[PDB]
Amino acid sequence: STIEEQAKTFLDKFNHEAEDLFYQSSLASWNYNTNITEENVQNMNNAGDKWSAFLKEQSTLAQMYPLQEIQNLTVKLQLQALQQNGSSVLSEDKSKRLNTILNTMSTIYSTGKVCNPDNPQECLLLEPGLNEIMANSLDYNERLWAWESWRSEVGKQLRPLYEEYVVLKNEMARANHYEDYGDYWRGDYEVNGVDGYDYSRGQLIEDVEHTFEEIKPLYEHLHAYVRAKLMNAYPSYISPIGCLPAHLLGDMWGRFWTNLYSLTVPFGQKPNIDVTDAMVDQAWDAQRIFKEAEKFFVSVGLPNMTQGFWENSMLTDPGNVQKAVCHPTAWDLGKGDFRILMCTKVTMDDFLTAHHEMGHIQYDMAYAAQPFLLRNGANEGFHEAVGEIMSLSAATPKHLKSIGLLSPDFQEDNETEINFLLKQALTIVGTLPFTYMLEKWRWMVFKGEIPKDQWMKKWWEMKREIVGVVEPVPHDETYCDPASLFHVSNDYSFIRYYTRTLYQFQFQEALCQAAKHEGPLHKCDISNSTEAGQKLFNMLRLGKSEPWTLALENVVGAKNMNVRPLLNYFEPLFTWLKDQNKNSFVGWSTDWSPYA
Amino acid sequence: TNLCPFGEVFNATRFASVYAWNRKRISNCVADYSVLYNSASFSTFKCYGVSPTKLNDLCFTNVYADSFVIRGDEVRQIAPGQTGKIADYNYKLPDDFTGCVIAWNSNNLDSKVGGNYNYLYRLFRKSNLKPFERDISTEIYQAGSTPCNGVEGLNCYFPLQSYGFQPTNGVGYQPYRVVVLSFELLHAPATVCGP
Ligand SMILES: *[C@@H]1O[C@H](CO)[C@@H](O)[C@H](O)[C@H]1NC(C)=O
Ligand SMILES: *[C@@H]1O[C@H](CO)[C@@H](O)[C@H](O)[C@H]1NC(C)=O
Ligand SMILES: *[C@@H]1O[C@H](CO)[C@@H](O)[C@H](O)[C@H]1NC(C)=O
Ligand SMILES: *[C@@H]1O[C@H](CO)[C@@H](O)[C@H](O)[C@H]1NC(C)=O
Ligand SMILES: [Zn+2]
Repeated sequence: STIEEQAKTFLDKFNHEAEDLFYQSSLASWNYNTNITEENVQNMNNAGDKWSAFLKEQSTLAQMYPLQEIQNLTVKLQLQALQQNGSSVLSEDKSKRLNTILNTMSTIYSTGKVCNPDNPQECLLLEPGLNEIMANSLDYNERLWAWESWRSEVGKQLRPLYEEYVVLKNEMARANHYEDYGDYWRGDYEVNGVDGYDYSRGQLIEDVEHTFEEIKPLYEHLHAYVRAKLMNAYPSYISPIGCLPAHLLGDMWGRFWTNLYSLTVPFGQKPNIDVTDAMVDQAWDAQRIFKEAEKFFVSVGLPNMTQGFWENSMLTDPGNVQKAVCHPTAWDLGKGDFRILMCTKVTMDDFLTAHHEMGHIQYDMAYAAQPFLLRNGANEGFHEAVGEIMSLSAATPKHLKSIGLLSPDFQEDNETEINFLLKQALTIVGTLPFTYMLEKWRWMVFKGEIPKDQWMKKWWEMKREIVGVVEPVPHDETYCDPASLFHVSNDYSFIRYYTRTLYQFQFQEALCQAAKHEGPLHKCDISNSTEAGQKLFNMLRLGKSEPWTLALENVVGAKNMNVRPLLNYFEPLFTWLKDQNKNSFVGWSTDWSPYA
Repeated sequence: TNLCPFGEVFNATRFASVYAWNRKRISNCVADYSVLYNSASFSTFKCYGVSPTKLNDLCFTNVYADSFVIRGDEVRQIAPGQTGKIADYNYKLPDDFTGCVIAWNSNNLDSKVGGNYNYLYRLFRKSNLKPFERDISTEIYQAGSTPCNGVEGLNCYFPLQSYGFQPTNGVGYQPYRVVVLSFELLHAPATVCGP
C-alpha cells in the first residue's frame, strides 16, 4: 500500500475518533455555558483536555505521512491541517514559557481594573465599567481619564509580556518555515496546487492595501463630516484640520464609530425604524423570533431547523438561579447536533441577531457532509460574512413590512435613508482603517520592520496617517496600547474583520442580483428567492474542501476580494457626504495633537 | 396454527452489532406479514422481488430474520447494490435480493446520556463482504507493511469502531433497529406459508 493509501486509512480512523471526542467536549462545554456550576467547569476541562490530548497525538502521527507523496488534494488538505505543529515545534520549555505568557496577558486583560483618584476602592473593570464610559459619556475629561488609565495601568503591564510573546511566536513561525508570525497568520488565505485558483500569503498584503486605497475617499469624507459635527459639540477640543482625538470615538479604541451617531445624525428629527414596540404589541416571544428566522431561510430554499435544534437550544435566559453565558453563539457540536445559545429579549436587535446566528447554523448544516477537518468556512472571513448578510435583508423596511412588524403606511424617504446609511458607515466603514492599521502594525512588528524602542512611536504615527486619529496624551515605550485591545493581548488575528466586510457586500450584491432586486443595494431583501438561496448554498456546502477563491466565485463570479460592492452599498451616503463637506476641510494634518 | 416467532426478533431487549448481525431461522409456522406492513410503526419498509401488499398468500421453505443496529444515515446501505462502510464491511445484500428491509428509530432504547457504546461496526477490512457473509474477527488491521504483532500502533488499527449513541444526536446519527427478512425457495417442503 502506498503512502497516500495509508494516509486515507489514517484519516479514516481520525474522523470517526475525533467525531465522538469532539462531541463529548462540545456537550460538556454546552452544559457549563447554559448551567454555570463548579462541577460543570471541571467536566468541561476534562472533556476539553482529552480532546486536546487527542489532537496532539494525532498531529504527531499525521506528521509521519509526508505531504510530498500525496496527490489527492482533499486528502492533503486534511493531512496538512492536522499536521500543523503550532507551538509544538518549539522546545517544551519555550512552549511552556509562551503558554504562561499568553495566560498572563489574558488574565491582565480580563481582570485589569482602574480606580478613580481619591477613592482607591471605587474601581472599574473594562467590562462593564470602562466600556460604559467610552460608549455613553459625553464629558471630555471622564472619557480621557478612562482612555488613558486603561492604557497606563493595564497596557504598561502588557508591554514586557508582549515583547517576549513576539520573540517566541516568531521562533515558532520560523521553525514552521514561515517568514514570521504575521506571515503565519496570512497562511489562512494561502492556496496551492489548484490552477487558476492559487493565492499566496504575500498576495494578501497587496490585495488589502490595493482595496484600502479605494476605500480612502469614502473614509476621508466620513471622517470629515464626523469631525465637523464633533467640532460643533466640542469647539475647544477639535481642530478643523486635525485628527480626531482617540478618546472621542464611541468606544475604548475607536474600533467602531457606532456610538457617535447621536452627535452626528444628519436629520435628527426623523426617528429610527425601531420595530420593538410592534413585537411587544403582538406578544412575540423568543420562539416566534426564531420561527420567523427559520421562515426566512426556508423562503430562499434552505432547510428548516432540525428537531434537535428546537429541543436542545437555549433560546431564552434560564433565569432564576441556573446561570448562563448569554453571549449569542451558534453551536456545531457534530453528529447532526446544531444548537443556538441566546438570552433572547423581545427587541429588534435580538430579532436581527437571531437571523445572523441562524445563518451560521445554515452554514454549519450545509457542510456537515464534508470530512470532519473541512467542516468550516472557506476562510476566516466567510462564516461571519454569511451571518451579516442575513441581518441586512431582515432589517430592511421591505422585509419588516412583509412580516407585519412595520406599518404599510411607512414609506422610505431619502432622509431616513441617509440616516440609516450613516449609522451603517459609522460601524462598517469606520472600522476598516482601524482594522487595516492595527494589522499592518503587527505585521511590521513580526516582520522586524519596527524596533522595540519605536513601537508606540510608530503606532501613533500610523494612527494619525492612516486612521486620522490622534492620541490625547503622549505615550513613551513603556506603553503597549495595541495590547489594550482584546484581540492583540489574546493572540487573535485581526485582518479577518477587513476581509469579511468586503466579502459580505460581495455576497449580498450577488444574491440580490440573483433575487432580481431593483433599486439601491441597501434596500434589498433576498426573501422568497430560491435562486439566491441556491447560489449561496453552492458555496455553503463546500466548507473548507475547495480553495476560498473558488468558493467565492461560486457566489459572486469572481475569484478575489473586491471592494466595489462595498462602495456600491454606500454610494448614496458618499454623494451626500461630498455635498455636505463642500465648505469643510477634507483630510487631516498629522502634526496637530490635543496636548499641543 | 403455529404462529411465527416474530416478536422475539422485533421486540428483543438488545439488538446485535451490525458486524455481528443476528440471524434467526423461521420455520414450520404461520406468519401474518400484513400485521407488520400495516402497523405504521416503522420508518423503512421496502421489499424487493416480493410485494408487501398481501403477499402472505405465498409459501416459502425457510424465512431468515437478520437484525442489527446502525445509524439512520446508514439505513440506505441495507439495499441491493449499495456501497459504504456497512454494505462493504458489515452486512451485504445480494444484487438479486428477494425479501424486505424493515427499520425504525430506536433513539429511545439505544441512546444514553453520556453515550451508548454497546454497538460496534467494522471500519476496516482487506476486502468487501460476499452477500450474507458475517465477519466477527478482531484481527488488528494492517494498513502499512510492518506487522502489527496483535496490538494497535503506527498504521495498525483494531478494525471495530463504536457508535456513540447519545439522545441529542441528529436523526442521521441516531440508532435505528433493522430487521431484514429473507425469503428462500428451494425444491423442498415449503414449510412457512402463513395465511
Ligand atoms: C445544573 O447542573 C447541575 C450539576 O452541576 C445539575 O444537577 C442540574 O440538574 C443542572 N440544572 C439544569 C436546569 O440543567
Ligand atoms: C480523493 O479520495 C477520495 C476518497 O479517498 C475520493 O472520493 C476522491 O475522488 C479522490 N480525489 C481524487 C482527485 O482522486
Ligand atoms: C421540516 O420540513 C420537512 C419537510 O421537508 C418536514 O417533514 C419536517 O417535519 C419539518 N420540520 C420542522 C421542525 O419544521
Ligand atoms: C411487539 O410488541 C408490541 C406490543 O406488545 C406488539 O404490538 C407487536 O406486535 C410486537 N411485535 C411483534 C413482531 O409481534
Ligand atoms: Zn456571528
